[PDB]
Amino acid sequence: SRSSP
Amino acid sequence: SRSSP
Amino acid sequence: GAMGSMERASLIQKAKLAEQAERYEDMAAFMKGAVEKGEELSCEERNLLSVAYKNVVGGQRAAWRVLSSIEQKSNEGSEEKGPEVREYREKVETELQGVCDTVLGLLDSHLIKEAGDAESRVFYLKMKGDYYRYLAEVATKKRIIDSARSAYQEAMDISKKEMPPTNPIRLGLALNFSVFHYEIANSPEEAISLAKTTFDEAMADLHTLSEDSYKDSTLIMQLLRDNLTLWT
Amino acid sequence: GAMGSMERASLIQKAKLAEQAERYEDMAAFMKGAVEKGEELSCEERNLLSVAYKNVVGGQRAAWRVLSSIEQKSNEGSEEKGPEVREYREKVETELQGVCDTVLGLLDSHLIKEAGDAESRVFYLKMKGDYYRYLAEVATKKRIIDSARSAYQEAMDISKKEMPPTNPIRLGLALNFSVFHYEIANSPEEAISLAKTTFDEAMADLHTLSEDSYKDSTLIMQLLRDNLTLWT
Ligand SMILES: [Cl-]
Ligand SMILES: [Cl-]
Ligand SMILES: [Cl-]
Ligand SMILES: [Cl-]
Ligand SMILES: [Mg+2]
Ligand SMILES: [Mg+2]
Ligand SMILES: [Mg+2]
Ligand SMILES: [Mg+2]
Repeated sequence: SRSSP
Repeated sequence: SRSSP
Repeated sequence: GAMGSMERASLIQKAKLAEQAERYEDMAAFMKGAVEKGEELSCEERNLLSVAYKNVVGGQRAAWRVLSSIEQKSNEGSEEKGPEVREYREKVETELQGVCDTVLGLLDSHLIKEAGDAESRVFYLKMKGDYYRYLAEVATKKRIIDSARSAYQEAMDISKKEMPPTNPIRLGLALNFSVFHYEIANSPEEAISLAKTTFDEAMADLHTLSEDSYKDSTLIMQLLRDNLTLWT
Repeated sequence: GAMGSMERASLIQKAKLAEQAERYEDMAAFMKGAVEKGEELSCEERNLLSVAYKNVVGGQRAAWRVLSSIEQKSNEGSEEKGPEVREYREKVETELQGVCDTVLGLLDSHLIKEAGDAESRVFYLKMKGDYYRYLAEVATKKRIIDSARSAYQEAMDISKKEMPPTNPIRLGLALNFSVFHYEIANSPEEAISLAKTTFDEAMADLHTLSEDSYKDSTLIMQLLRDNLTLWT
């Protein structure tokens, strides 16, 4: 899962 | 310039 | 601490140099020193603080995952190799927890309590949720999970009242809260619902934005979409 | 030091874990602890020592080059920005010099003097040349350059007497000495001649090698060729 930059 | 690994 | 003798402006300048040099531990130390001067942080300064610690903890998290995987493999017809894998995983874990505690300490003393504008308050509460989430990843825990949830929820409540649905802080908060639901709280349906609703409400507000704001918002919307594709 | 209480074998095991986790500072600290046990290092252990410190100093060198470039730009119609760029470049430089001094200290106490086989002695003398070369990159110097030259030359003399022209240690030594000539000693013709002769003598010996040794040697030969293409 990708989280925020 | 490349040096050794 | 060691930055007490350096001017606030010099600490900020050096944080920017450290970023250019990819020296994220230095960057984080400079930004900690700047926070400890006691003045509120501007938008750019908040972003420097976040970039620095995200990169530091990101390297620790990646290392912890490598070591944890090796440790789990050793605990399966696996030959006994002694305490070393556990010891070194614990060493990295303790350092990671220390960085999270440092960030949470800056937020509690006194960034959050002095943050009155929505942009700053949501930013810091999102950070609080994130660093409790990183603690939860290594915890073996219910109270840590509830602390992350509570911080994200307060940030969500403010963001929905005070910010447009395309605001990049609001979008990044929703993205990370959705990851919390999926990866930490065992709530994949809540994760999917939050990501979908967030994406759709932002879509409907894009028409209000300039070209540059459109680029900022759609970048984060794409991350929501990437997760939805992975999760469904 | 801090590793004095840990078993030699545990330090080696943890160095390998740190490598897998890309925790090169930890890896270097574990390998320093292993060296300080006072026993000679095996071939695999020498390679762990080299990998660890090469990665640590490599990050410092890259950071130093970024900061030095910014500093040189500031010293051109450039607006005065105060002492901060110089100060932070100096901070990184001092840390880099400290790592080089640590490595040179391990070599002098007592890795080199106990190394009698050609493979170990050449390896350590090459390392001595390399870390003096890194000191020379930031020095503002003649004695440091001569120390690098002297170490490389002793390593070259042993390698030519005791090792075949395809030996990967001999090849990597010649590669790095050629870089010294080009980048440090203002001797591009010597660099080119050394790289050419080294490449050609290895070419003529490839027929003696197994498939796996051929792969090892040709990998380093390609680096010699890459430099010759850049330099001519
Ligand atoms: Cl450990
Ligand atoms: Cl609300
Ligand atoms: Cl500094
Ligand atoms: Cl010789
Ligand atoms: Mg002041
Ligand atoms: Mg305020
Ligand atoms: Mg023992
Ligand atoms: Mg010996």
